[PDB]
Amino acid sequence: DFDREIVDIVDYVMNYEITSKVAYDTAHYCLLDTLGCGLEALEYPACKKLLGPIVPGTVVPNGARVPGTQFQLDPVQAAFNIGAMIRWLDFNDTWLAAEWGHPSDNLGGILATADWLSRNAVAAGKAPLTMKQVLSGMIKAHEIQGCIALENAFNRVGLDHVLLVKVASTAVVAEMLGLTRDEILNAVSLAWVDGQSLRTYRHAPNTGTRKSWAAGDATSRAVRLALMAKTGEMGYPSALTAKTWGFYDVSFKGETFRFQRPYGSYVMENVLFKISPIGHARRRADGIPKLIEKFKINLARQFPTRQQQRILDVSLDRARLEQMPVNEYLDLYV
Amino acid sequence: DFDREIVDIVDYVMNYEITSKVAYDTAHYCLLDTLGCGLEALEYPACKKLLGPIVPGTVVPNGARVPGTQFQLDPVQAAFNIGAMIRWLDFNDTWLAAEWGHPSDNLGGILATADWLSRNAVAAGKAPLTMKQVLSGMIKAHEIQGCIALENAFNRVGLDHVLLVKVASTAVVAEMLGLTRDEILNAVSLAWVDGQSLRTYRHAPNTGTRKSWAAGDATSRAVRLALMAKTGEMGYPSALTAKTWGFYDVSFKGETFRFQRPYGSYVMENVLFKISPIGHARRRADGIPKLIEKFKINLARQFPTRQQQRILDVSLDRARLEQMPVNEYLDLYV
Repeated sequence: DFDREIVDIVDYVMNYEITSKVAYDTAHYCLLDTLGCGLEALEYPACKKLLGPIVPGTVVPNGARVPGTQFQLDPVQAAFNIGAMIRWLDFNDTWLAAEWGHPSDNLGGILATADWLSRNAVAAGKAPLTMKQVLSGMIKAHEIQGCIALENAFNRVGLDHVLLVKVASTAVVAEMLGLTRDEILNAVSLAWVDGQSLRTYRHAPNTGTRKSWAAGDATSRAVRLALMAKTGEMGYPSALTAKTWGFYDVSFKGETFRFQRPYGSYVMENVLFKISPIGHARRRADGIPKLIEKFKINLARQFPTRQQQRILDVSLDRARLEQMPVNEYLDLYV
Repeated sequence: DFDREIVDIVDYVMNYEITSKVAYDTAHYCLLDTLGCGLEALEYPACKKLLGPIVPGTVVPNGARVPGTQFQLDPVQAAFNIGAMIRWLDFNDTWLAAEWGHPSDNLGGILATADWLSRNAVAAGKAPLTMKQVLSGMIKAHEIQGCIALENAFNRVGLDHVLLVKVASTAVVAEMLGLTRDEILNAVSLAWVDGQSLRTYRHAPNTGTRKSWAAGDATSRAVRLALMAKTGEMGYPSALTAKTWGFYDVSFKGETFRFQRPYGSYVMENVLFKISPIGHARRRADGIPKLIEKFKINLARQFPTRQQQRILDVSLDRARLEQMPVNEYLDLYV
């Protein structure tokens, strides 16, 4: 029988209905903030060298698109591309708690894997996904990462925070890919037994550019593992609480993850934005207009007028964007 | 300046010349033993559900072949396919020390990456790689994994042994791809800062089928990380010995990795074979004939007589095999 920590995630992602206008309206702005941050990274040859397929010239049927390019890749290599771009310059949204992290990093996994399912449905004459289903996964992915991060500090045990990106992404993407309770339970358990990056690359005298791509490697890892679950691959029920071998004993010094509050809409409502306080939740009437210009400036830097216009027409209206099929939106960014 | 542990690997892999007839002659038999183990796994739907490309229908120019199929993939996905097959049934070669492991698991990384570089060269009118270069990488990969495993037990710290597969493969592959001292040094350091799988899946009450594929995920991870290095990706010099953040402090309880002897031909010479002692190094006149039948039985179970024959004609002669171009051999297995 599965660790009750894993069950609480699985049930939240499967069954919870977000009813907060405030959470969706903020999800909307977090999407287009993050996307522009990615566009701005493309200016930088350190980022770009890490992008594309593994082997140039690969052809992937109905494969997931990378914005600002004409690449189309498998949902796993598409997720790392998007993840690494959006986090590269350290300008994306933020959540400071016991653990410090960037919940927008999960977009890579969610969005690459949502474009791919949409292009496949459309080719099979079925109904694609909508951009509303992506805010919805983004809200849920902020929640799971952010709530565990409130009281549980993984830096005091030597590990990088991107661990919580692995977990959050695997949970919402498995869903998502349309798996069974049992299968999603297996997928999340597989995340916990995985290996977890150190944070050596974040500190003097080893500070280095894996600080920029570590999160993108996690969200991509999430998608690889979710698709393994899709096959029927088994899970590991006592992955956290197992004596000697489980995660608590090996990596968290025998202590338990302690979660103060139940999962809801709490993180996306109160997230911080780097839009130069203004980027705070209470000052959103000052900060939202500053965000739109940042998004406006960044479109200008990869796209010409007409394109930057026709993207801005759909995007700056919450309805309209919500209703739009994800394959059709992401096309706008080629 | 790099941790001396990492330098000693890089230099061994770059510069060391194997002069031990006994090491090459054993390498020869370890290759075809391991390959036949992989062929036998294909009987088993648990294995096969994990194989193929991520997205059926992908086309990879000059892509690395998976024996017993017609698949041709990118060298990352090809390495996991081969790895997972050869280790699946727990019948491949073995090395028992302070740490227990299967050095043949590195064939996946070395071989998928060697078929790819060959195809490749041959498309560009250049000269391909030879089956002798693969025994030679196999010898060196047994050495690095096996020597660290002599005195350093990663199970008393909660981690899976496949850690040493990550490391060994990254090192020989990076060399095989033709990178510089500095670049292999960066690649290997990237392996150490990576995250390391637990061994929860190996023990009651969580024993499960990740016991079969954990190694194949490592050798594939090795190839992904070497090709990063290829881009110019930086390394992390004090990855082991860094205070607070390095590996020793976080994962090995402040203690140092202690390697008793210098790297040479020692592991492949003394490796154990599951050829039902007979599988010992001293009893090789009893065990070698038993090995050839095991190899013979396994060819019969995926290939018809003529093909079985024409594979057996090249393979059972050490010269003839040595001299044969790796793309051409592996074609024999389609």
